[PDB]
Amino acid sequence: RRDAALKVNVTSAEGLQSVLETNLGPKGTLKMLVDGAGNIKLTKDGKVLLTEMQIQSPTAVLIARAAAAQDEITGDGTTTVVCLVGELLRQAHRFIQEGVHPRIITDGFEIARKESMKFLDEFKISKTNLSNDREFLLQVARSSLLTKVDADLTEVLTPIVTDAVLSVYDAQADNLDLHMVEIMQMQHLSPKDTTFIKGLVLDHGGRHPDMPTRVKNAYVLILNVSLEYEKTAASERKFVDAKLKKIIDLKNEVCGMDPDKGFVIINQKGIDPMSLDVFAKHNILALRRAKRRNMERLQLVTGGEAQNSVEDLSPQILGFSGLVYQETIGEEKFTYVTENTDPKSCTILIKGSTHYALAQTKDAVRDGLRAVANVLKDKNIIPGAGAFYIALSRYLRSANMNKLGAKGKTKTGIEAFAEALLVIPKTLVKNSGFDPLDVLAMVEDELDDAQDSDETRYVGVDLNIGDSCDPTIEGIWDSYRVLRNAITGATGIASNLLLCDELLRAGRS
Amino acid sequence: GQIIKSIAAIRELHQMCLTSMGPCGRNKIIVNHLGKIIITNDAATMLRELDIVHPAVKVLVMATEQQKIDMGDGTNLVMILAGELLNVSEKLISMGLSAVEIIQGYNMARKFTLKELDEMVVGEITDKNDKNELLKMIKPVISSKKYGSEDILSELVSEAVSHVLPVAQQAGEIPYFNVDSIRVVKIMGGSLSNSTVIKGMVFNREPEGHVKSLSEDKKHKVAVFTAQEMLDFSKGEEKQIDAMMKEIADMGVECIVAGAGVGELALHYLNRYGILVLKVPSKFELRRLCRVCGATPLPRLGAPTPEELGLVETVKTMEIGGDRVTVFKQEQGEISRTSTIILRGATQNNLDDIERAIDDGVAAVKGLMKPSGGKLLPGAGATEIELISRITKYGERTPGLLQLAIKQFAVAFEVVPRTLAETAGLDVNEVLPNLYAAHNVTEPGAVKTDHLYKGVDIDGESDEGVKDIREENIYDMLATKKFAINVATEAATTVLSIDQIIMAKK
Amino acid sequence: TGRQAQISNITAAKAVADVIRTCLGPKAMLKMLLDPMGGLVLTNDGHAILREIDVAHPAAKSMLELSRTQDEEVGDGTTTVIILAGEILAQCAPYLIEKNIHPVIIIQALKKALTDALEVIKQVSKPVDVENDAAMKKLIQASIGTKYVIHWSEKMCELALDAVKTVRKDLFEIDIKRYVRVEKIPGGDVLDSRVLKGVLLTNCGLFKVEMIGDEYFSFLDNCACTIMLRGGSKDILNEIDRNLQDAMAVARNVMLSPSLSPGGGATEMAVSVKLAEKAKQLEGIQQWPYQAVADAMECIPRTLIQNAGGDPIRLLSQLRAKHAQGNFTTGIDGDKGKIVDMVSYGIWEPEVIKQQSVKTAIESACLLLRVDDIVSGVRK
Repeated sequence: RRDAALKVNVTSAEGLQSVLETNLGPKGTLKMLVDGAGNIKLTKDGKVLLTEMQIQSPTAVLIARAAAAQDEITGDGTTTVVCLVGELLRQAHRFIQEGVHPRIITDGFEIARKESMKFLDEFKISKTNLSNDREFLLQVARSSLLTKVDADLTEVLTPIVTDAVLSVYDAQADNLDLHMVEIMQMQHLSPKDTTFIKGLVLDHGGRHPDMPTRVKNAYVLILNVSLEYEKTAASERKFVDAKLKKIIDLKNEVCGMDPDKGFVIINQKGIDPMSLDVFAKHNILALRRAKRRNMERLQLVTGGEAQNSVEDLSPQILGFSGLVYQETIGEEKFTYVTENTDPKSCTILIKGSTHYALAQTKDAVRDGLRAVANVLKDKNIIPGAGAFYIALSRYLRSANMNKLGAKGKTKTGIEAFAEALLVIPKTLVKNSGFDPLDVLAMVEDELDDAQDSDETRYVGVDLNIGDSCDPTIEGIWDSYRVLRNAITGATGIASNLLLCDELLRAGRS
Repeated sequence: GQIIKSIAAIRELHQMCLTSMGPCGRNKIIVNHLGKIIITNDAATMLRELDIVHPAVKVLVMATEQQKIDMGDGTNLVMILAGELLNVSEKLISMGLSAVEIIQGYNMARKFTLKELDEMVVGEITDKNDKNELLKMIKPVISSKKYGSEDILSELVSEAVSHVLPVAQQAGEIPYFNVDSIRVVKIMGGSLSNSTVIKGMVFNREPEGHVKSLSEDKKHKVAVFTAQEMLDFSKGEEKQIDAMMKEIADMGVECIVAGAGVGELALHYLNRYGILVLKVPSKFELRRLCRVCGATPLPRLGAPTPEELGLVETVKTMEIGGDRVTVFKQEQGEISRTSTIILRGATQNNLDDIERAIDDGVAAVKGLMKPSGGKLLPGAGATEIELISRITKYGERTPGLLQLAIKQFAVAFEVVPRTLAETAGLDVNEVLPNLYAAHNVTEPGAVKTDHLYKGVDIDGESDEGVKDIREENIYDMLATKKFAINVATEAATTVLSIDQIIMAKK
Repeated sequence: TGRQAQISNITAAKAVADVIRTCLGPKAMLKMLLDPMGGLVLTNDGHAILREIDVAHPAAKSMLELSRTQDEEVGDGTTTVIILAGEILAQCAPYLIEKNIHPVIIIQALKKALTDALEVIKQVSKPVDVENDAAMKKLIQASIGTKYVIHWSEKMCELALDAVKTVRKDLFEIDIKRYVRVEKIPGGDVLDSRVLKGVLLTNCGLFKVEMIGDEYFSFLDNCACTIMLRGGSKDILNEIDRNLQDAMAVARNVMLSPSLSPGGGATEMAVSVKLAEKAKQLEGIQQWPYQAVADAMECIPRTLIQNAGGDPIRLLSQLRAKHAQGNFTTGIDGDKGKIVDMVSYGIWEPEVIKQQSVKTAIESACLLLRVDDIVSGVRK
């Protein structure tokens, strides 16, 4: 007899949006995950939360798997897609349970789906990305960090992300996410003390404490064959001194007057500390046990080239760096090298107490650098601060005989979609303890006053004072391609539950 | 919780009454909490003694009262028809059809059936006092009622109705029919051939003092009534009773009727003066005694008024069923109607089924006299097959949602011919084409073809399937069929109208 | 046991048929499954549904092999044919377990029903010439309406119709179309295709080798055709074969049966109203189980009404009156549940679609009736 399982499956699924209800907006609280081994992670990322959290209802488990595609689509605040489809299902229970057929009402949302992109086509605003104006760049960083970290960490990571997005750029709009990868993770000082490094950083250093801690001009050269001998005893050490003679000759050949320059050695194997005493007089830095991935990035940044034998040395294969300085933290010595030959790749030095607090910054700058990268890739940006929740709901609310496109129950599906878009803005002020009914009087009703003035104005919602604001002044902006597949994808993901007649338990026995 | 639950109880009772109706029908045994054993095929008596714990199915139980008051026969036909209409409607419920068109479908087809009953009527023949007409009415009851012997029972009833017949030939305009005019007495022992009919009514009582006849008296008379200080009440009553009983004997009253407590001193003088007395008359016997005899039950213990007295031409107190019994036996000439029929049988349960069969035969005369006439209908299931062709035609004449209700309404008629096949153990699928072979494709140009003229009678003819009902005089009552479709439709729509069972402070 | 064992077999196919009622048409719904292992499979295709589910009813296991036979011919829309086999089992409830009708008597009635069905199939026969490429183009696009590749089918379905006609020709016309070799190239745009007539590896025009990450290009001049498909995505190649390689059944069915029948479940409408008229002329004992088959024929189009959210009782009143009076070319719109006839609906299906549907249904229904009971625990 009929189905009756649809209302039961969604009822168990409604518990997912209730848990994620407080995850929306910058006023939300972070969710904590803990395992049986003692590891504890605190983050708002839906990919990590939905993966570790095991829901007894299998219906909400399969829907959580669809959030994996939201990484490239959005990556920051993917909970909005989950909370948008939660009330979208509840609006159907007021209809389908009354005798409305699911397939009939589904076509109503399918029409409003494509029509939402047509309204969004004229709703988007385009900017000039060739000028590289820092006014708009700092705002995009605020649209992310404020929704991730507090205001104290906001002014810290904002110039860090701003300098990172400007490091990779071109007049042809050439951007590569794989160009900037390495991010230093250290436990020390506090998460507020993190800084932006202008070059690559290595996790290994020399065993000689007397090496110069600051170098003006350093020449980076990758050495393949190990400087120290391995196995076939007095003739074995004479071969090392013969190799050190070429290093001393190369140091004095390049610059033979003022000792304002230095040379860097990268070795795959260990180096005898007794041979490092000669480098103290020549101010030559040496390394050992360097990974292959670290050496491959030096040729594209420092400008060096891997050399096998030290008998043939030329300045053509020697790179250079503008600033080099080293710092010894604990028993692990690190080398900070910036201003290289090709300084298009940088690193973000992140320090803190433990990995518990470090996971907040790592996931924030990872997607934050990609979110601002889409602004340079796609010049069209969508006004944030909840400006398009009321706008897209108002265009489909007023239809009459002008633009409708549906009839009967399909017409009610468009009206149900307009009410489904208003659950997010009512939730943003609900997490802060504000009444969403009074907010619409100063926000939703304000758009009607500006409409009679023959002017296009987009008004946002300020969560601090619980009043209206300007997304341009506040600086909250979202990319066009981020919300394009998010709104369209939300209809397809929610359809999977709408297209399900009943849940039958059966399978391989 | 109701429909599916009731149908489970409906299919139960429907299968029970399915084997009750028909000449091959079966009986059942019902034992109450007191241990009383009753064997009858009547559905009204069946459900009356049974204790049903399902309030939903009780609609069909109370619906029998409408049939017993209006007619009293065809009770098995109503329970089979009403039970089948709710069984065939189960398919429409699973299809999603609301009860609005289902109730309207049965009510629309009910009015169409009444229009066909007036067009399909045959055999007027309009004769009240013929002994053959009394045989044509009492013979068909062997289907619903006891089929054991229709030869002897039909003769005793025909002679009894003609004996109590008011006559008044041509137009007498005779009101006030007597249902009590027919009475039977159960006598243990003997066969049915020993049964006979008496011009007077009989009852079971035994004489004591006299046993003498006294009916030879040439217009006799009968009356009907509604330490020395310790002997003051004793001798006072002996002088009064003697004077009261002597004045009755002086008037020549051979028998008196005493409906009150009779003391020892009263019976003492009755043996000396030779006066018969009745011992403790019941309520129904007291009413029949004053109306037939025409005497006033004077409560005064003294001499009754000699002007108004009872009279019996011929009465005998001798043995009847082997024991001496004083009865009311009389002669139609000088006294009124309400004779009796004496039954003889070994099994007391078989005499009860004959009593219920004869009581339904009284309603056959009621159905003729009260309306213009009882008319006739094709018997042995031949009426339902005539309606199947009519109801099917009405489905095409009225296009709409009623076609689903009209279709199931015609299919429900298949239980009547299945009743004859199921009770006889024969395959209903073999007899089914023989039933359709009567009307063939269409009806021939002749009037009253094998469809109307013949019918279904299965003894040795099960291979042929068709038999003439005119020579067999197998017919159905018209007033019963009119009331059958009315009770079945009212009961079927009542069950569909049930929503939820309500209990108040219990 | 006995008749009680057959009741469980009727409900076994009835429970499975009720799930695939919504699996037909462009409005077809989806079904979610939960296995004891915890995996979920959500799809609208009943092929993978019957394969993954292990049923405890022995009668439902026979439908798994029947689905493989129906999917071997076409596979699109033929999965719901099992409903017809389930409606006949439920139609025997007033007869088999009530009137005590013998199964062979029902089977003998199905033999006359299958014979009379083929006569009705020849009544809706609408032959069409296969030489017109525009007429055959809209024919293969019939099954495309259930997918989003509709506007993509312009550069897709044209490659399938031209390749089959090369390997079909004549002999009758029976030939082997399996000599075609289809190559799929991941990545790129779906609009990019390769037109090649010959054998992929006298007076050859030219010889060249392109650049492809998979393999090189080689031409062989004969005195046989291959297809190189470039998909618009990575995993889209699975759906491309369903709209092209699996669509070759349309080109095979039009060559064997050039006639056309109403598409989208509109064929059995004229069959059910005609079967009821042929039953009145039988006039026999088998007439009742023979006429009751038409009641099982009208349950199939109700799936569209259940998908269109209409009332199957009230809507079919006017729909069945059009096929039994006006003409047999009328049909039912599956999208909106409307009376629009198949003339303007623009979709027609070959007769063999319903021929193999009814043939495999009657043959599967009689075998289920020939089973008296089911026993277990033999420990083979």
